[PDB]
Amino acid sequence: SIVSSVAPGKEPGSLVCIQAKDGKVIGMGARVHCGPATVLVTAGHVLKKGMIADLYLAKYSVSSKEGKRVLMDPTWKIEYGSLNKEADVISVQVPAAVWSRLGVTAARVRKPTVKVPVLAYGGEASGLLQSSQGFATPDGNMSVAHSCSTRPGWSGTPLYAGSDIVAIHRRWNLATNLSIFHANCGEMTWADMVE
Repeated sequence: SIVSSVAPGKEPGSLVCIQAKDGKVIGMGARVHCGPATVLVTAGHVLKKGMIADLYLAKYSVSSKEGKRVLMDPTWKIEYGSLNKEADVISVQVPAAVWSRLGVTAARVRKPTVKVPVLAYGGEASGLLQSSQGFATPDGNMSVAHSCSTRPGWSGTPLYAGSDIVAIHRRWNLATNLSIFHANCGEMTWADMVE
């Protein structure tokens, strides 16, 4: 798996880091289209960490040249998901202002196929990301086996095939076939001002 460093702001527009309060990246996620709006998607065990410590959505802003973060409000409503170890995926209806403050654009979900080439992203900070190359194959139920190298911290990160997301990385590699769950589907802004 070719692991490369990614330049600040050069990751996919849909990618977010999920961080503890000291900045530690403890998972990843993405903004995806779901019917007439969009949702955050990530691994269910990443958001379960929110009972251990506060979680922050984080993304690097090119226009500001800095990191941005928003606390994950625990009242955001789920769209779908399952904490079953074979699914371990959760989607959250995140307000528009959150996504706007972070500058996150939405990706489309696509079915994976046998040996589809994929990229996974993670890293230790929002402007210090890496990519790993690999292949992905569906298992015919809910998962996808893949060969992208990942670290702890990369749970919830999408497997991108081209522009689209075909899976959500789970753990040591297995990912969730997201198409299965997606079937159901002047100077300062006020969002920046309120935090």
